[PDB]
Amino acid sequence: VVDAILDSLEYTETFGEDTVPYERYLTPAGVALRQLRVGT
Amino acid sequence: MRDAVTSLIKNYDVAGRYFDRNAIDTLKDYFDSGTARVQAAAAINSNAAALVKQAGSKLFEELPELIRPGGNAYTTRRLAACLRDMDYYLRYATYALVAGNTNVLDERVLQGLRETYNSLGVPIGPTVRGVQILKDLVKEQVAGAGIANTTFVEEPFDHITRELSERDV
Amino acid sequence: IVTKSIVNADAEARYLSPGELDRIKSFVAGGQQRLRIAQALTDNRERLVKQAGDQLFQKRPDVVSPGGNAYGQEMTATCLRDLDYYLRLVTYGIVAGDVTPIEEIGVIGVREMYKSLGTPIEAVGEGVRALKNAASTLLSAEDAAEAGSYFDYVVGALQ
Amino acid sequence: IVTKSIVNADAEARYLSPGELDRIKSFVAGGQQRLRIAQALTDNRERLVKQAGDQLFQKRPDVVSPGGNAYGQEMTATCLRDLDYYLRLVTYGIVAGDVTPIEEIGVIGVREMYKSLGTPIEAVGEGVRALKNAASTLLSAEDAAEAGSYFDYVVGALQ
Amino acid sequence: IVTKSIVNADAEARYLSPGELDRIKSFVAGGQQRLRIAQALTDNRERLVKQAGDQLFQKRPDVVSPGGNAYGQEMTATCLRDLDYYLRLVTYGIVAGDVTPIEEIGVIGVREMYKSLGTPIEAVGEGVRALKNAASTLLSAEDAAEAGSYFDYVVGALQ
Amino acid sequence: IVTKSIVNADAEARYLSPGELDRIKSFVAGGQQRLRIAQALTDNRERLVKQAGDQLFQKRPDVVSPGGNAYGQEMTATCLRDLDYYLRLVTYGIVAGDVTPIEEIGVIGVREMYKSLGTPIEAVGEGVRALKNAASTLLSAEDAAEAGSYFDYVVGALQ
Amino acid sequence: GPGINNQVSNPSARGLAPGSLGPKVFKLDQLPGTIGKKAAKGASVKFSESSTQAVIKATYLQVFGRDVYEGQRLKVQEIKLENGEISVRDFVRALAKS
Amino acid sequence: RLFKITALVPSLSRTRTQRELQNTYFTKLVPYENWFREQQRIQKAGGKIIKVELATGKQGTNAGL
Amino acid sequence: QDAITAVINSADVQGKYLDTAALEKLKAYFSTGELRVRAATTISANAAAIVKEAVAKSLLYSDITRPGGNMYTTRRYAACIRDLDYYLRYATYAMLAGDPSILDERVLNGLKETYNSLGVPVGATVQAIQAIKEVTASLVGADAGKEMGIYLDYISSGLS
Amino acid sequence: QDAITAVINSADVQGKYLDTAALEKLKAYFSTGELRVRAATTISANAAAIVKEAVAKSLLYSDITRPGGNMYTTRRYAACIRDLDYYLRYATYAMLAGDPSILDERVLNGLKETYNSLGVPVGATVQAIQAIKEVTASLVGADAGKEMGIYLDYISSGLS
Amino acid sequence: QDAITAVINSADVQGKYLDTAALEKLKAYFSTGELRVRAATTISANAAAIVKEAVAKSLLYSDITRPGGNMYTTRRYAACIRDLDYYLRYATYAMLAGDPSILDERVLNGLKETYNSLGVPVGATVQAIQAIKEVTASLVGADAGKEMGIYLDYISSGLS
Ligand SMILES: *[C@H](C)[C@H]1/C(=C/c2[nH]c(/C=C3N=C(/C=C4\NC(=O)C(CC)=C4C)C(C)=C\3CCC(=O)O)c(CCC(=O)O)c2C)NC(=O)[C@@H]1C
Ligand SMILES: *[C@H](C)[C@H]1/C(=C/c2[nH]c(/C=C3N=C(/C=C4\NC(=O)C(CC)=C4C)C(C)=C\3CCC(=O)O)c(CCC(=O)O)c2C)NC(=O)[C@@H]1C
Ligand SMILES: CCC1=C(C)/C(=C/C2=NC(=C\c3[nH]c(/C=C4\NC(=O)[C@H](C)[C@H]4CC)c(C)c3CCC(=O)O)/C(CCC(=O)O)=C2C)NC1=O
Ligand SMILES: CCC1=C(C)/C(=C/C2=NC(=C\c3[nH]c(/C=C4\NC(=O)[C@H](C)[C@H]4CC)c(C)c3CCC(=O)O)/C(CCC(=O)O)=C2C)NC1=O
Ligand SMILES: CCC1=C(C)/C(=C/C2=NC(=C\c3[nH]c(/C=C4\NC(=O)[C@H](C)[C@H]4CC)c(C)c3CCC(=O)O)/C(CCC(=O)O)=C2C)NC1=O
Ligand SMILES: CCC1=C(C)/C(=C/C2=NC(=C\c3[nH]c(/C=C4\NC(=O)[C@H](C)[C@H]4CC)c(C)c3CCC(=O)O)/C(CCC(=O)O)=C2C)NC1=O
Ligand SMILES: CCC1=C(C)/C(=C/C2=NC(=C\c3[nH]c(/C=C4\NC(=O)[C@H](C)[C@H]4CC)c(C)c3CCC(=O)O)/C(CCC(=O)O)=C2C)NC1=O
Ligand SMILES: CCC1=C(C)/C(=C/C2=NC(=C\c3[nH]c(/C=C4\NC(=O)[C@H](C)[C@H]4CC)c(C)c3CCC(=O)O)/C(CCC(=O)O)=C2C)NC1=O
Ligand SMILES: CCC1=C(C)/C(=C/C2=NC(=C\c3[nH]c(/C=C4\NC(=O)[C@H](C)[C@H]4CC)c(C)c3CCC(=O)O)/C(CCC(=O)O)=C2C)NC1=O
Ligand SMILES: CCC1=C(C)/C(=C/C2=NC(=C\c3[nH]c(/C=C4\NC(=O)[C@H](C)[C@H]4CC)c(C)c3CCC(=O)O)/C(CCC(=O)O)=C2C)NC1=O
Repeated sequence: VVDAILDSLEYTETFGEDTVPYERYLTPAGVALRQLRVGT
Repeated sequence: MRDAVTSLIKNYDVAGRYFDRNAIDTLKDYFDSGTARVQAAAAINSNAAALVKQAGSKLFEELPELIRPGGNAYTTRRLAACLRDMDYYLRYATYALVAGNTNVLDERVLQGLRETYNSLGVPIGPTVRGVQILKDLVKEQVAGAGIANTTFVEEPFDHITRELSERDV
Repeated sequence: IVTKSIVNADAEARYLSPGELDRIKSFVAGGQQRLRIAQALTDNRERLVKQAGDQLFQKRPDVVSPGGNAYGQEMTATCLRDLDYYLRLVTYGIVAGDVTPIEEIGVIGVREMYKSLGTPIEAVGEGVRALKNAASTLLSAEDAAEAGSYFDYVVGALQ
Repeated sequence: IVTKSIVNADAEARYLSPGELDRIKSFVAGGQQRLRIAQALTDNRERLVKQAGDQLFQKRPDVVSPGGNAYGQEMTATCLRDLDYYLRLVTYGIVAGDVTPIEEIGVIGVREMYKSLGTPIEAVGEGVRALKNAASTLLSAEDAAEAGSYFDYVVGALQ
Repeated sequence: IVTKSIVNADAEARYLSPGELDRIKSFVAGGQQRLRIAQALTDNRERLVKQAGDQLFQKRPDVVSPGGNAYGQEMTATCLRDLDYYLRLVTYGIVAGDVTPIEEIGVIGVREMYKSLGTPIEAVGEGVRALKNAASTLLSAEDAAEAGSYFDYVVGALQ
Repeated sequence: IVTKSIVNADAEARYLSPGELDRIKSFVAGGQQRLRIAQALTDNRERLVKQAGDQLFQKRPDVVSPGGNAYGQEMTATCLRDLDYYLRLVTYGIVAGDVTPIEEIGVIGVREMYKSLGTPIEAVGEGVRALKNAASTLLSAEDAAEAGSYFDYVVGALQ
Repeated sequence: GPGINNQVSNPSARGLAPGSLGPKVFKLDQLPGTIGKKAAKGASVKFSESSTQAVIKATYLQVFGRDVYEGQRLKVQEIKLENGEISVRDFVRALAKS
Repeated sequence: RLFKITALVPSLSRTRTQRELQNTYFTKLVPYENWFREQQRIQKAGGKIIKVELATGKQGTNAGL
Repeated sequence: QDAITAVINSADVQGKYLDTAALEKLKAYFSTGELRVRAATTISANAAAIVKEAVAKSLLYSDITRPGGNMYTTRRYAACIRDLDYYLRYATYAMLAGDPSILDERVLNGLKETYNSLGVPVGATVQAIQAIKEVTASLVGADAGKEMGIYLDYISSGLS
Repeated sequence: QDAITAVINSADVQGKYLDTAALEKLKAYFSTGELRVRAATTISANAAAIVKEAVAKSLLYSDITRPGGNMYTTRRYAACIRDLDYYLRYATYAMLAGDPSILDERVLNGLKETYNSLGVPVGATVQAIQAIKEVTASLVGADAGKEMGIYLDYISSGLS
Repeated sequence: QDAITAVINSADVQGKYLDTAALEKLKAYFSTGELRVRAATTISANAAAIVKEAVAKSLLYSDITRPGGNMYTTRRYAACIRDLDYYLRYATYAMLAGDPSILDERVLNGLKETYNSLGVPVGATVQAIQAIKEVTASLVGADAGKEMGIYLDYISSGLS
């Protein structure tokens, strides 16, 4: 599973060979709890 | 539950605008189709109880295992339940015939159908198979008493099919 | 073939490029020949399953042999039912014009199914080859070419 | 269209699709008409380039203004040579069916280039639009739709 | 086009020759495409007058210049109203199938009218050319050809 | 500039390195000059929009020309309102010390907005250059340098 | 990140910047141990290495989510990445198989 | 078991304002299992492979790698 | 899914062969495919003009593009143009397929979740899709504008 | 790269357009492309049978498949099957492109050093590729068979 | 006469029915009529521009427009423009008919008589028709410019 995630094209083309991975997308509920709270 | 005239009202209400020419065009379509729809529904209503019996007969002609050991229409206790489900599909198909939509079949029949049928071990393939024995017979009965074009009789059984459908494409 | 171009242009943010519209218009033109080929394969099904079982059991007698899977009347009936299924999927692929609705139902997980059923896949490929030969004898030249197209896809898929 | 189809089926693990093989068949069938369009554009190189450049200088007199880049005989000759280069790449794209020859010869790094040359991008784009209009007037009608849509890619990709 | 054949066979003492009946039957067949083209040019009129004024005042700035006729908001509104009139007559000629009901209202005495109004006729021809270009961008290929037909007649007539 | 160092040290698991604390202390020291520069650009806004429209419409007359976008009083008022917006974002970037709260509101999606509005982006860049020239005339040397900093960022961003 | 380069939108803008809305990325640059050509190798400070150790910190930070405890750092792959052979994606692969 | 690779991969996308000098030209140790797909990635990106060398393994070892 | 694939699926889950009603459905689809393809071509012609005319009809010069509105920031204006281009493109795909299942599978799946998470106004989106529908029904004609408006109203009804 | 892109690149280095010599090359490529498509189908039919017949003709019952050979171990035998499967697949790609440079850039870049470092024999691979060439020439036909054999011999010459 | 009418006449004066060679001639005419009509449309577009460019190429700034020349008087310049417009218009008619008989019947009948009566220079007229032919062959393309130049060279050859 790990070998197939890093074997894929959507890893090598976006991240590259020398970039530490980083969060690029979030779920809609995941942004509902993040941004919409008492201090936006 | 939305009628063929009330579904236009919902579609035009969410935009907040008035009636235009196109909605009046489809209302003219529905209003000259209604006199034929009422006659087709009366013809199906008249001979409905025998339609259920012949639908059971041809359904057991098709797949023998339905009335065999490892089947679901084995005893009369399990046969009367399959025949009243034939009764239900014909009843809500006549409801969708006078309404002119498929929203009655969506909202009252198809919405919890997978849950009961997977819950009780009831198959789905022979159910839609029986639905279409019903609609072949109903097409014959509508073509008997007058009405020439029978596609509006043809559509609600197929909509019930396409949602009871275990989609593999 | 319309779903193919639609998801193809849908992965991109662009519309359907008009060369794809040309291929859809050409498929729309050829649809009548597709429907006639599918009906000709439709009405003559039991002949094709008979001649396919003929040529297969003449070619590979181990399914007939008791160590093989298709031994006895019940197992040989299941075998000809499998050939009937594959002929049905070939007619679906003939109408659809592209091999997606036949691969989705008959190809995409067939190797592990036939492995955990005990049957060899090469005998199934020879059975679809026999179906292709019988349909080539049944149809005209331009029809047998276009049927042997999708039959050829199934034979390549089962191997 | 063969290179793009092959690399698209290369990104996946699978072969070329029946849809894509229909695309290649339709491209082969239209290839002779595309060679005819390339024949007309090759033989009309001079007057198309001169009419498009003079239409550009009618629309945009800033380049041939003495504060502009294309001031002088040599600079305006290089202007017409740039329009010649872009018409050549348009003919390559009409023949290939892809825009990958147009792209990797003349599109991919042109903004940084014309930024470092001091040349405005929009006047290049207006000149290629003038080429589109001129070659649209020369050719047959839906043939001009074909040529002008590759011209349209070049125009939209320059800006 | 029916009045054309009727007065054509009416100058003679003969009836309508059945080749003329064939051309009337073919025009009757193509009338649905004619009506769709006319409605598509109908509903999008203000876009076409906007882009025509755009391309004209970019092409010829002397009407904008105070020595020219279309100087000021009132005169430029009269100018775009003239372009609206010519688009309307082009839709009439698209429906009628032959250029008689558009030449009868817009062509037959236009040179002396525009001469005694002070406006140049070549700028009006360039305006109808801009209308043809904008409608060519608005329509499909077989529709833009058949619209550029009558637009081409007006452009040839104003010169 | 504090959010920049905070998310910069926040991607790492380390604290804020004290060189970043030195740059925050130096920005805290220069904040008074930043506030005076921002107030001087604040109170004199309509002069800057007037001279920017002056220098732009002297430089590029096509927005004035009826084929361009800023034709008429309403469109030219929208044009000067856009220049007012960009001056406001420049004052925000002058206070914040780093170009994040101005790029977040004016830069990050401006090319597709101005493309689907029809306006050219180079004329907007020339307008911000005119704003930079007028503010360079309005301020002292060390103030005009530090204002032309962020004005220079906007001019590079719009291209 | 910026809205306009949504992957569903621009399949031609996948290797772009994350902008200033997104989190801050880490490129391994200035690999420590390449100190010029001319014979030397007797320095002390060597400012590049202090910036390369932070990439090793952020790799644990994004794959594990937190920093790992002191007894469970993978020192073998750490010094193998600092040596120069194993790369960052190779280090992520060898970290996710721990 | 471990391959010593050395390859260059050019940039056929838009030009990048950061280096990728470690990413264009590199020399790295790759395990034997990952080397086939990692080579195939360089095969995909159109880059030249200059130098392949077995670092650890011995040829013709049937057991124990 | 297609209309062809939906007909094949509805015939398949019963184990039914292709009866005459399914052949009627497929032949009606093969009749309507002409204007389907022509409509898809002319919508692919000038999609940017349709989106521009739709925002000029519905969204422009309101409070939405004023400060405080959801389209004030220029990245939010670009995101608005992107969403409208998505609605038009997927409505073109659903028009050429003749089946709205791709709208349910690719657009309308988690869209109300996203639009209530971001605070995107839903009614202004519905009015923008309505203006899109009016512009493309004017541009393509009434006969294909009906089928375009069916899937655009499907997006509008599922959004609400 | 194709034959088309090779023609375009040759004309682009010259700096001229595509006149009649390049156009005649393109007409030639189109005329052979029909049978190239038919050969691609008939090769993708039974690629597994082609590799099976090739290894049964050439590699089996020899010293390399015996204990003490390169193909003794089960993982080594599977690597042999997948390498011959590759050579067939990339020769199919180079046949359809009409151009061997994509094939060269794909496999002949590093397979020489890889077969050097692993100790894989070269001549047994050349014999196996020749057996693939004979099997595909017997299966497909004469002229498409020799079109396949041109790129298979290109692979076999690149490994040697 | 037409090409159709010439084929019918040649079949008629023998009493012959329409044999296969005449059907080949008519089918070739029905193939070429597409570009015939398109060429006639774009020549009818800008005939005045063609005549202006032709006199600017050949006749202007010579001694012919100087005093003593035949185009000095302004009525003679207008007559020159009229004659060139006649040559272009009747060449358009002969191109669309596909038969040069209307040139022989309506233009070339008594034209050398008139041009030797008035003292009109013949060689300058031939060079002006040549410049007309070059301008319209550039404007229409080579493929229809060949057929336009055939009838313009027919006028030039009959004039000499
Ligand atoms: C008639 C003299 C003999 C006979 C005939 C018969 N039965 C059927 C059909 C059915 N019989 C059943 C039976 C049962 N259900 C039960 O729960 C039990 C309790 C153990 C019994 C016996 C059912 C469910 C059917 C319908 C399905 C089927 O075909 O089996 C038929 C067919 C009638 C028709 O054509 O519709 C006939 C001719 N049974 C007798 O009692 C007599 C000995
Ligand atoms: C007959 C064609 C098939 C079949 C049917 C079968 N059904 C049941 C039991 C139930 N069916 C329903 C169905 C509905 N309830 C609804 O409200 C609606 C919409 C109006 C439908 C379609 C329900 C609720 C039951 C449970 C019994 C109850 O009504 O309380 C059985 C009995 C299962 C058992 O073993 O007890 C059977 C046999 N079976 C077949 O084989 C045919 C395919
Ligand atoms: C439409 C998609 C589809 C496929 C492909 C399919 C295959 C399929 N083949 C089966 C059995 C079988 N299939 C075969 C096959 C063969 N006889 C041979 O010797 C040859 C190898 C081959 C055919 C010529 C045999 C012999 C059995 C019975 C095996 C058993 O009972 O264990 C079974 C289990 C019994 C059944 O429920 O029918 C399935 C599900 N089913 C499907 O719905
Ligand atoms: C095949 C792809 C390709 C392109 C596009 C290309 C352009 C190109 N344009 C150049 C110069 C130039 N290009 C222009 C262009 C223009 N004048 C304007 O204002 C217009 C906007 C534009 C006309 C389209 C001018 C004025 C120069 C001369 C500038 C100088 O000499 O500094 C030069 C440097 C001199 C030369 O080598 O000719 C190159 C290389 N080269 C290429 O290989
Ligand atoms: C449907 C048949 C029809 C035609 C053709 C027509 C022409 C027409 N054009 C007019 C004026 C005008 N026409 C133009 C024309 C132009 N602006 C320019 O620079 C260009 C040369 C050209 C258009 C792009 C101008 C500038 C005026 C105002 C002139 C004046 O006020 O003296 C007027 C007088 C004012 C009026 O009553 O509208 C008429 C009658 N009217 C008709 O009913
Ligand atoms: C603070 C961030 C921000 C930006 C950048 C912004 C741009 C912006 N410019 C607009 C229009 C416009 N923008 C211009 C621009 C120009 N005139 C020209 O010729 C030059 C090219 C350029 C300025 C010198 C014009 C002419 C219009 C009106 C265009 C139209 O009505 O279609 C509009 C639509 C009308 C409106 O609601 O104001 C927006 C939203 N809005 C914002 O909130
Ligand atoms: C294919 C189906 C599909 C849709 C529709 C989709 C929408 C979508 N719209 C978004 C934002 C947005 N969407 C809108 C749109 C609007 N707000 C308004 O005021 C108007 C009513 C409406 C435009 C008509 C705006 C303004 C944002 C910006 C919010 C922000 O990024 O700060 C986002 C957040 C991230 C991003 O744009 O890149 C998503 C995912 N994704 C999808 O996959
Ligand atoms: C920041 C430190 C640093 C530098 C300098 C660097 C350079 C560098 N230059 C490259 C290519 C290149 N470099 C050049 C350079 C030139 N061509 C000539 O004729 C001249 C002699 C010279 C220009 C003055 C060219 C033409 C290419 C592309 C060659 C190709 O198409 O593959 C590449 C390959 C990827 C690419 O950018 O396309 C790198 C990594 N990388 C770095 O990290
Ligand atoms: C797609 C282009 C491409 C090719 C061709 C390729 C080949 C390739 N073949 C390999 C090994 C191998 N290759 C062979 C091949 C053979 N042994 C023999 O005796 C014969 C001469 C020949 C079979 C016909 C064997 C036996 C191994 C494994 C040797 C070992 O145990 O290390 C390896 C090392 C990793 C592995 O797969 O185990 C690669 C990368 N890689 C690629 O990217
Ligand atoms: C449809 C075929 C046709 C032709 C060609 C034709 C020609 C023709 N050209 C004439 C005069 C003329 N023709 C020319 C033409 C020329 N002289 C030159 O120097 C140039 C070489 C050449 C122009 C290209 C001139 C200058 C006159 C004026 C003589 C005069 O009226 O005093 C006249 C005397 C009366 C009149 O123009 O109204 C006739 C009849 N009539 C026809 O029916």
